[PDB]
Amino acid sequence: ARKLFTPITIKDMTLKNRIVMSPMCMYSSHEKDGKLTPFHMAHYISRAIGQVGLIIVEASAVNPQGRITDQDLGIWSDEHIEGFAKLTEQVKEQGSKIGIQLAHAGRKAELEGDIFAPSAIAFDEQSATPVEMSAEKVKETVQEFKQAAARAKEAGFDVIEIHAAHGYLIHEFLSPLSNHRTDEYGGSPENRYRFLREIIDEVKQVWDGPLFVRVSASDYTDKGLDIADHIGFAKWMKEQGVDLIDCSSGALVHADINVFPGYQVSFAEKIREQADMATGAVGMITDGSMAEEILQNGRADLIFIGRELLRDPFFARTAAKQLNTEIPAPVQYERGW
Amino acid sequence: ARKLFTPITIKDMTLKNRIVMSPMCMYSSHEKDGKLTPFHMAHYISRAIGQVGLIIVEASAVNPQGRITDQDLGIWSDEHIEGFAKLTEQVKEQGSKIGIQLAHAGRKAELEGDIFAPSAIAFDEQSATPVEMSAEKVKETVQEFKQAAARAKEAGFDVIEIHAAHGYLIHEFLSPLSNHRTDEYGGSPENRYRFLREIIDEVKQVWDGPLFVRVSASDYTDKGLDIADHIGFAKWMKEQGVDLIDCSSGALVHADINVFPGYQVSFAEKIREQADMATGAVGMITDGSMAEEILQNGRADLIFIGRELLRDPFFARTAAKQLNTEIPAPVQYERGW
Amino acid sequence: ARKLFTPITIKDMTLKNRIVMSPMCMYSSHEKDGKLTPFHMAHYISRAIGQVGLIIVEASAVNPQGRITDQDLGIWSDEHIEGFAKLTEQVKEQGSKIGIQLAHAGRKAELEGDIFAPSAIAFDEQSATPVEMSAEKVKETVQEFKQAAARAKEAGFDVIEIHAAHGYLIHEFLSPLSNHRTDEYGGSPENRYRFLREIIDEVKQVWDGPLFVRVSASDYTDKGLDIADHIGFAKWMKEQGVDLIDCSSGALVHADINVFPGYQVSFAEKIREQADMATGAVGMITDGSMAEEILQNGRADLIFIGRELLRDPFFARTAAKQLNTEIPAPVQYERGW
Amino acid sequence: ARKLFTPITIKDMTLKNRIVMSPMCMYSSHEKDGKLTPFHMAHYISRAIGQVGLIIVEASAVNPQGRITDQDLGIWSDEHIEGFAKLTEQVKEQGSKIGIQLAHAGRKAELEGDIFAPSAIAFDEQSATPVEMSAEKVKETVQEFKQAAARAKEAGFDVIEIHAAHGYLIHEFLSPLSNHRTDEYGGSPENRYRFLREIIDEVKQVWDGPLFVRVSASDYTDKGLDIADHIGFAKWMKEQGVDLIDCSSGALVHADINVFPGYQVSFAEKIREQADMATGAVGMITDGSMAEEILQNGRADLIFIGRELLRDPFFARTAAKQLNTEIPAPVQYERGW
Ligand SMILES: Cc1cc2nc3c(=O)[nH]c(=O)nc-3n(C[C@H](O)[C@H](O)[C@H](O)COP(=O)(O)O)c2cc1C
Ligand SMILES: Cc1cc2nc3c(=O)[nH]c(=O)nc-3n(C[C@H](O)[C@H](O)[C@H](O)COP(=O)(O)O)c2cc1C
Ligand SMILES: Cc1cc2nc3c(=O)[nH]c(=O)nc-3n(C[C@H](O)[C@H](O)[C@H](O)COP(=O)(O)O)c2cc1C
Ligand SMILES: Cc1cc2nc3c(=O)[nH]c(=O)nc-3n(C[C@H](O)[C@H](O)[C@H](O)COP(=O)(O)O)c2cc1C
Repeated sequence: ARKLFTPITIKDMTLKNRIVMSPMCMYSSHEKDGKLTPFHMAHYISRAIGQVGLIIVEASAVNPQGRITDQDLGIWSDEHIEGFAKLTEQVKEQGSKIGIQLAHAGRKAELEGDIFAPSAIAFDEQSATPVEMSAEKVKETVQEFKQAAARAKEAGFDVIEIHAAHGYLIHEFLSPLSNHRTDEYGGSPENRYRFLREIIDEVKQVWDGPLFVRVSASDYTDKGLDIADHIGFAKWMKEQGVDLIDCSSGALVHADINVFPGYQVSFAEKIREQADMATGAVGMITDGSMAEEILQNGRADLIFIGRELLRDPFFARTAAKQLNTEIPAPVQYERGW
Repeated sequence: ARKLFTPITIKDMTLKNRIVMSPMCMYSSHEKDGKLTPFHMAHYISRAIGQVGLIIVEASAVNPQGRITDQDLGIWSDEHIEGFAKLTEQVKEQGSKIGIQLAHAGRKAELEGDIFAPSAIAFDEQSATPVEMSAEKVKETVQEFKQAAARAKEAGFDVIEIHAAHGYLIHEFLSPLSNHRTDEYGGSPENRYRFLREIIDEVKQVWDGPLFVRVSASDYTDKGLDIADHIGFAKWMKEQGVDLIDCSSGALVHADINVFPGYQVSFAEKIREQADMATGAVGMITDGSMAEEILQNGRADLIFIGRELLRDPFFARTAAKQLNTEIPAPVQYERGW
Repeated sequence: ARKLFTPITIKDMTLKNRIVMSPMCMYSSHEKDGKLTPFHMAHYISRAIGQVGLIIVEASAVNPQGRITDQDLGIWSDEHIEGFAKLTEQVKEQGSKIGIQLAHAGRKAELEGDIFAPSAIAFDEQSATPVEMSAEKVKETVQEFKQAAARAKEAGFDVIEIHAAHGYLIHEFLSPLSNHRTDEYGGSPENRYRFLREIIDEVKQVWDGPLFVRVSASDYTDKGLDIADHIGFAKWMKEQGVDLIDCSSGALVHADINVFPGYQVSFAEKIREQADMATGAVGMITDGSMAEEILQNGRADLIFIGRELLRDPFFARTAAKQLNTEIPAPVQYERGW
Repeated sequence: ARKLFTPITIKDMTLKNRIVMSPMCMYSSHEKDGKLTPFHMAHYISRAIGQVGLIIVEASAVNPQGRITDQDLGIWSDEHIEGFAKLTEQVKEQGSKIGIQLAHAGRKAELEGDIFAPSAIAFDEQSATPVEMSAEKVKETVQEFKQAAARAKEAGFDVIEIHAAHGYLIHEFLSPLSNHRTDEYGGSPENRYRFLREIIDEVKQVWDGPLFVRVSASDYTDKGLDIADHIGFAKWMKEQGVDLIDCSSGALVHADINVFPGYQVSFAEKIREQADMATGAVGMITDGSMAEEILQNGRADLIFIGRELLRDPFFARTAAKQLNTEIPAPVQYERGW
């Protein structure tokens, strides 16, 4: 069969194909309480009916002031568990595995009131200047990622992804452009990686299954992080037991980025080869042929699809047709697929 | 713009486009009680996110012994109202109008215990011989359609469609191949149409909104009904206030049917022209170009899509692209559509 | 199989499928002598490699002053025979049948010097007023169509089509908007049809093969011709032995025309049914599904494709795939098709 | 603009886009004299109308007994010049550049009579055992490549490609699996490369423009050539002035090859990076998105397309649409493209 439709086992989890629905915020928690709504249920469950191997739920805030917007999903309260338990059960019933992206927006939070970051440096001229987190607050935030992971386990998720990309809180600590701290969380690469190191270790105290980390593999900026820095972080993550690195890029600060089909694939390939770490490729992958090429040429292990799944929730069927292969159809749609 | 994406008003109901999700059984009421399940919610709401103008819910039985299978949806009990009320609210919130198809499978019911029909004639060699309904039983069934319509109104549906096609109960009364009665419900075309006439009049006593009737416009069998018979029934339905005839065909008995793209369109165009009745075209319509041609050449008023919406829930977007035109995207997907 | 790919016989000519390359001017006779050039050869032969059943060569003038532009192909001279003989041999060797459209642009000729028409009425504000043809000149033109048909027979064409559409000479005689004559060629519908009647009878004196006539089935103008007029002309053409009417529309004068997929199909279906004449459908037909529907619903006998064959010379292969059916590939491309 | 539609200059030749029609035998020289036929003219010229930047004519034999089949094109005689001169002129007139692949089938020639190779080893059990070329015959063959290059220059080609792949004569000398010679043309990599070295040097005596060499970058066989061997040959070719290496693979002997979209791209990327040589990628590249990714990620400089151009001669237009960009249309097709 085609590699895109070949299984892969990570820890005790077996994915039936290599297609992953990339985490994508829906800004649909209209009651501003981080809870799920019927829209979210239909949105996610339809891609499970659509046969996506693994569906990663959008950035879910570990603290309310870590939301990107006040309509974001949250996982900062035990009240969020009931809704997620229904979602995981329904997605798995349709045949898919499900994960959740744990997040904190840091200086990119678009909320009223103080927002937080490793250093008091604004994202851009249109943004509020964040408050530098005290060491106590940094440690409390590590505990919030741990507590959120425990809630995700209770809710029944199969995979937990740590959002260490797109200019959000963890990425701000990793990069010298945004982290000018003079304590244990700033300076050397070891100190800049410390926040993420502590989050991974603490999450591992309450969660043993698949652990993914999404990174922005380059800042595309002078004096910022580049792929060499991320290969270094990837080797430390492998030592800590991270199972896969989801390779994105950018958004710490505004930058000129040449976007084209597969523009982030080189990051996934280099981290996979140099850090001996399984990787997820993402970024303008819109068809089965490219997905198959990426996997067959050993550039990544999982293919993350974002916008094409917004256009075609049944991308798995489309890709199977493009690759002239067959895949099981949801039972209810057998006189159509 | 494109006619397919131009609004149309029927009664006090305005549809934002002319794409209709044809009713399609999901055989997913697992507890055998006719109730909705989470799968049904995701299945239907996803096409509302997908911008279908009107979603018609699958054949819903007006009597438990009128189900096609024991996993069918039902609307024979007030217990069914709560679930439908949630479904109509959620589909409408996503921007579509919603209808329900009221049904009774007659001699094609695949259930244990006596099944019913206008005459004791089995569908085929592998089916049970049905019990000839007494006139009392026929009248009780008319009241069940009325009671089901009252529940549909309470549950918030925008449109009610009467299932008078596909060899089910009403179609069995209409055709001389299946109706050999010698009382007021058989013999002449007027008497064979009487059951449907009474259902329409009684439904109108509790429902003043858009009323559609789905017919099988031909039996494709010698001595059976053909399009001329249906043009006659359509004129009678127009006098009774039916708003649109959804034009399907076949399934009263096994028959050789030549299927091809648009194979039932001639029925919709002839009834539209000769009975001066709005019509719905359905049958192997899978792309926007054909849909637009049907509407622009005056062959039908609404385009019903079945299997293509099982392969592509977002057919509206695909058709808009094929017709090189722009349509609003659900707000959550503006970055992908 | 699919009707689009089923053979059809007209006279002693069997077409392997029902796809026709509609005549389309290439404005490529650079020496202004009406002769073929290497571009024309590649242009036409490539669609024969592409499996089009019948290729109709673009409007070819029967008189030099009847060209639309000075870069048009011509068939007014015996010097044109040699080039056409090579083209017909080469297209037929690749497996297709070939036709030629005999033409005279009348008042729409974009040439210096006097241009001709049934009456001295200009096409529009930016066009020269034509010279009213004397009866002698009309008769000379009928002989030029006859002489051109004899050359087409000598050159090896399988089909001859008379261009009586698009506001050109014959169409100008047919319509009361452009023909104000008071002699035998004007006044009544019979007199307005006389020029075409004489062309058909004279062509039949030198050609006994398939004879097609392309018409503009409506002028889309008050007091102009409409489909009822053309159904009448079609009955007369049937009596004269015309084999098929290629149904186009418009262009006699500027008019508002609503264009959409299949916008001229109603003309082909009405002439086919009411005049009992085989018809060719043309106009925004771009996919196999629509083509198959037109044929299966009895709206036309042949499907003419214009612009889609300019975008996709191998439309036959694309349509076969869309219809999930197999067709023979040119032997040279068996490893790709 | 997109890199696929960005120009590139090689020597004095500027290609308007990066799409190349890969050389593909047509087995259509039916008179068995190696001459062109009308089919070849339409076949090649149509892809020039289709806007392919560079069209490489199929393997053309430098000696009649070096043909793969007796219906192959040839360039072993001055009689072949006239036909090629017409083809190059017509392809360039449509806006494309044109090249020719100089070839000798060696032990894979399917001809009657003795066939030749570096050693008397048959291709497989179904093939004739070739005659080991004497050193004099090897030197005569080098002169035949030189003489053929002179004919190609006279005929007006813009690029000459040497066919050193697919198990044919030059590849047989390069590989230890097929070359067991004990003279100056066998043994060490220097001796095995000598035949190709002499061909390149001699061709350079009569041809200064763009010179491409197509190689099979792996034999996929134990003790055969692999990418490391070809990076070595590529460095020697760069020293000799070869402008680009067209990277194919296989066919020296039967082997198990895992084929998938982009399966030969790694060879193009490694030779480009390690030998600082421009490269052509080929092998199951069927869409614009993959073509763009290959170019943007620096894996190759030109994208060679084979079978997709047999299915879609106007692939350039299709790819431009896929990449949401615009490209000039052939003038004759402007109301269609
Ligand atoms: C509407 C929208 C919301 C997104 N939200 C998130 C998010 O919550 N977390 C994340 O890591 N990436 C997010 N992304 C980035 C996507 O997951 C994905 O990495 C990006 O769109 C590149 O892939 P694509 O070209 O397949 O869309 C979002 C993208 C879109 C279009
Ligand atoms: C799985 C399935 C279930 C269906 N159930 C129903 C139904 O409940 N009511 C009905 O009137 N037609 C039913 N149909 C028929 C469809 O509504 C539709 O008329 C038919 O499939 C022709 O349209 P299409 O070619 O667009 O699918 C069903 C079809 C399918 C494939
Ligand atoms: C470039 C071009 C040239 C044409 N020249 C002719 C012609 O010589 N004769 C004719 O009858 N129609 C001519 N037409 C009209 C076409 O044959 C065809 O009827 C029209 O384009 C409608 O079909 P389509 O939508 O498949 O293109 C031409 C159309 C185009 C685009
Ligand atoms: C019918 C056919 C003939 C071919 N003849 C040649 C040839 O003359 N020279 C050559 O180098 N490759 C030849 N090939 C290989 C192609 O140029 C190309 O490298 C191969 O098909 C891989 O590319 P694709 O997947 O885009 O077709 C041929 C392929 C086909 C299908």
